[PDB]
Amino acid sequence: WHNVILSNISSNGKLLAHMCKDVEHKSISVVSLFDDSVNLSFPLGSILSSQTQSLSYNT
Amino acid sequence: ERMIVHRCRFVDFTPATITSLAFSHKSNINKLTPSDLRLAIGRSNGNIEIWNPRNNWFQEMVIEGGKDRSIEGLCWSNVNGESLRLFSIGGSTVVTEWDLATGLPLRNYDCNSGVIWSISINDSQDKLSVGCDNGTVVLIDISGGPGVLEHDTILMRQEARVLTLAWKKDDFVIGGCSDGRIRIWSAQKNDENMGRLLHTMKVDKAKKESTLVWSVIYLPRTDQIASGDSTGSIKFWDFQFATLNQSFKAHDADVLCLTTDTDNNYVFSAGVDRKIFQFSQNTNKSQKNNRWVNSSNRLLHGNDIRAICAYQSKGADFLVSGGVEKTLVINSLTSFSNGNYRKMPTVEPYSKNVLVNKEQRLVVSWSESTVKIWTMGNYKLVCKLTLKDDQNISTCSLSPDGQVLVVGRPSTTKVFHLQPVGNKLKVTKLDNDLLLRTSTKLVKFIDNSKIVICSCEDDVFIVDQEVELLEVTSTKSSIKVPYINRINHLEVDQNIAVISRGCGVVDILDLKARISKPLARLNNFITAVHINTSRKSVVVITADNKIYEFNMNVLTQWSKNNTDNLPKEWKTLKENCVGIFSDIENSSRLWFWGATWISRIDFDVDFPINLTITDESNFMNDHFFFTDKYKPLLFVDLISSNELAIIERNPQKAFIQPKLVF
Amino acid sequence: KQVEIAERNTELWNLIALPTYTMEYLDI
Amino acid sequence: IKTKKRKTLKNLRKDSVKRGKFRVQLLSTTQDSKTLPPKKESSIIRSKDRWLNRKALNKG
Amino acid sequence: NILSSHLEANSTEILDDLMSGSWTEPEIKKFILTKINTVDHLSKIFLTISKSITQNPWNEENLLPLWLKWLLTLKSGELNSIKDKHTKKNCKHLKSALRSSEEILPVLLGIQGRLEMLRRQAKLREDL
Amino acid sequence: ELTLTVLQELRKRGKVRVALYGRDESTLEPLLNWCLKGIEDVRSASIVADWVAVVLELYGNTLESSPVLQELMIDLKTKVRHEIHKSKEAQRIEGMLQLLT
Amino acid sequence: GPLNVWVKWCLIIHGGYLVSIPNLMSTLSSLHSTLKRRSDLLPRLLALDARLDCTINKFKTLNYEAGDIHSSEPVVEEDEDDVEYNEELDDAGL
RNA sequence: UGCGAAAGCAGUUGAAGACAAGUGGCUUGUCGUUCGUUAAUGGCCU
Repeated sequence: WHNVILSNISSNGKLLAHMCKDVEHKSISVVSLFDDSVNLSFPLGSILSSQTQSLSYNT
Repeated sequence: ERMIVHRCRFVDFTPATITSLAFSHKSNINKLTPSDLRLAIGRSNGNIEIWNPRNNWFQEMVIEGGKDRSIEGLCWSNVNGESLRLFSIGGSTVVTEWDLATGLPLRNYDCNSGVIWSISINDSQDKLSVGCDNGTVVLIDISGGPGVLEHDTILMRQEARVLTLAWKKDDFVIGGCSDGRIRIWSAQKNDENMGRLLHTMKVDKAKKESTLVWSVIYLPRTDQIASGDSTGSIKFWDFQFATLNQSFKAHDADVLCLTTDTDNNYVFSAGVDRKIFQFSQNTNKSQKNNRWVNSSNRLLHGNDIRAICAYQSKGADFLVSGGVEKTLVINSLTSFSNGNYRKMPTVEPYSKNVLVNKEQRLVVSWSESTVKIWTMGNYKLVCKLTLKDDQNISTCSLSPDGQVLVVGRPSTTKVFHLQPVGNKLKVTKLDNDLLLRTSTKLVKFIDNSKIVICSCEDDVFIVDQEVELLEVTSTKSSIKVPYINRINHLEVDQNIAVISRGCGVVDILDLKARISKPLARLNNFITAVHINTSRKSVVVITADNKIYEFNMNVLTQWSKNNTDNLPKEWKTLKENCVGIFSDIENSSRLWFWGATWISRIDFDVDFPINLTITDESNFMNDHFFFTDKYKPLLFVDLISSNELAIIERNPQKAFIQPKLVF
Repeated sequence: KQVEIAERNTELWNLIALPTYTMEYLDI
Repeated sequence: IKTKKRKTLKNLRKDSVKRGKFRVQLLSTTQDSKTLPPKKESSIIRSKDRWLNRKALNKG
Repeated sequence: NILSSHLEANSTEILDDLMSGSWTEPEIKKFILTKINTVDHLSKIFLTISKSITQNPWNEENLLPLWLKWLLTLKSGELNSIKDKHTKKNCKHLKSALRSSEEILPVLLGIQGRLEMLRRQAKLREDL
Repeated sequence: ELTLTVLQELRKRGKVRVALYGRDESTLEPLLNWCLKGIEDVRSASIVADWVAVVLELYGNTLESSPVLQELMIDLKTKVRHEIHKSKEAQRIEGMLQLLT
Repeated sequence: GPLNVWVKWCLIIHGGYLVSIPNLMSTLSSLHSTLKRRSDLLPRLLALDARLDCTINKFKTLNYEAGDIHSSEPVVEEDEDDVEYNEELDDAGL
């Protein structure tokens, strides 16, 4: 994963999520590591609200 | 001179709280928006507005009620192939069914038990539940035709008053009561247990006060009942087994109204703590586990929410909500937390309550059953008429020279001579029993003596006698929404009038020969009409915010380039222009106004080039100047060649949900 | 007069809506 | 005239006076009974809004 | 009158020290307030009175300190916003010139107590 | 001492301004009418000083509008005038027995 | 106020006895502590009356710019004879 | 930021690059970019 901002691994250690910064903004990708059970990714603008884009950077 | 502007805030015309929202057609997501969809808004002073959500919510008709009249619930009924029917309860023992043409009650069915607290309509809309104060649930047979209502069956009684009703289908009827319980009766005719209450459920009571179940809906995709009560808790109950699945402790005070979408992936809910909560079941795991989650929560209203409803179609998916603060709020259904919202103005004066006369610099204004008159100087209230022989008011007009006022409601009208006695007036009734017997919508004063009267039963008299008026082709939308072919507007000065009905028909009339010469020539609902004596023109503006003008004895070249050279303010306008007049110093410039702006278009110039009902659904068929710094706007007019009259509005306890302190 | 000057200097140290009817104008 | 104007107003407006053992009620008019729905029962309207403005929810 | 002469002189372009002298000539409290109420902008009256009260924080004339306290009472919504490049060090050196009186008000009140004690026991022992 | 300790807890803890934000004429008169009594005592007068200073910092327009707290500010002015005469004459007694060491 | 008239006279008259006493501060500690706590906060209420008096004469001079206007500004009225000519049932009556 | 005492005394506030919006440029604003300078109604357990 060629640019990582933030990362976390599940409690069983069976999958891990992280952030990307791949362009307009960052992105979020989850991947199972002990199997190719699941690996998905999406830009986090689809997570974020429509209110947050006209608000402060903390939002 | 430059334009000197009288920014008046004298008129305290205040509407009342929205108590019931309803949509005429049900949802049907995968089909187009029908051309007959109307939202109905019953207020708390007893008037029922009917709005059309096409192109940013214009208001078609208003059905006013009088002194000490309110309206608590209202339901639509449209059997497929027959006219729309609108029933409504007040705070009384009757149901009132209204005919949409006249704007009167065509039936006052006294329900045979107690004071009605709630009303609901059967699925397939042949029966009507009224839930009464003495614990009764009364069924009213509706399917006999529009107007005729029969008593059917009093369901099995109880002690406490039933405050909300819902139907499962044609079969069962659910009712939340004021003892904290939720009963389930069977209204299935020709069963052994018809009318007896099958189940009773009890919500988690408040510790230090009584609990009332305020809102009950049935959710048909699952098999649940959603219920909001006065603790703020919202509970979901399995219908078979009649028992709770899950309870959420959502609001901080009562939950007055809650609703759902078509496929029951969302339940929206609101009450006196003024937040709207959204409970979602959209995940495949949520649908296969029957587990709602408390998804989101929005704070949009100012005081309360007393009514909430939802519409969802192929080009329309919005929930509509209103409360103690008098404004309406539109949100998106499937995009509630994410998307945007629109708080309507508290009044958009499609029917005016204020007009001025240039002589004596005076202005009349009528709220409910009283008129008031003041003059400019400052300003001085010269006279008022709190006529209490009246019960309800409607439109009004003054004679040019300011001699005789005529007030007029759909039951009668009355004419008053006025004499300025100095710092006061003297007002005397002048008797005319033809006026005392006629129904009046509009009176518009041909001369100092001659007026033209539009009756609520589509008659156009000329008093102080009969205009021939041709008939309109009755299509499916005209038989469905039964006021589309009714005369909305008429404007007149100097023996030449023009009337306007909302099918897209605007017909001139010479007051001499009293012949039509129709110029229908239109596509949708007509917002306003004004006659220009210069150019010999009529000026119509429709709900799409386009300005057409036509000649008299079709549209001019100024219209032909103006309509598609129209400014970006008009192209991004949200509030429809409810009033047009012409300038007083120049006979050719015209000066118009909506509820949040004031514009003026120039008669000759042309400028160069380079949350709605938005589908392919049809209409109801099958130097330039712009300002908005007087935006809480009620009425504007002119007095003389340099001054302007801008009368507006200006402002109650509420549930304190405090902003963060620092 | 010294306590007066000192008191005044120390004061310098520690020292360091809509009506119902208007009438206005707009563009012709 | 200031202390009895509401008295003479109500005593000329109201009907159904007594006559010994009897009471002579006026019947109303089809005019009002067909132009308007009847008035709200102020008992139940006051009950509902007094509930929604009870003291236990601190309005302000 | 002479207040109008001082107003015209201080408003034209120049003569600010002589303008404060002409203000000190008639020197009314009501006209002192009126000369602040009339003008719409100042030609760094705060700067010249800042340097005057900095060079004399101990003067027996109450004229320029009275003018400064009424200027700060009536116009301090705008003195903090007219200019903030030289005015910053102006208020800095004015504030540091004036803080010493707050430092030495207790010793002056102490000496006032000393002297009242001495003069009252000297009035007391007056030899019958 | 209980009014003093809740004033001091709001002063140390958060914000005088937060505690004073949504006020107007009718809801400030308790504070200033207590500040009249608290300005006399030594133990309260620092807290009374900064609370009165903050409330006139952020309610200087209500000073103009309402006349029925103008008079409360004037009474507070004469109170601080009496107290400043007292705090000056105490320094004079302090000097006049510093002379006698 | 009233009692420190006594304490200034005790120092003036007995100015020899309590300068010949060996521990003045230790013998009348309570006077020293009382006057220290009375005069310690003098800069604070100096700043208080500066800030208070500034706003006080600020609104005083702004209201003295228009102090004569509120003496005849109230021209309010009530339900005048328009109500009598308004009562249409009482206009059919009298 | 430095020296200081708790007062105060001296110093300020550049550049690059990328992106976003508005009208390939131009303007404005940002930066989980670099170099240099001593410098979202969202509150506390039984």
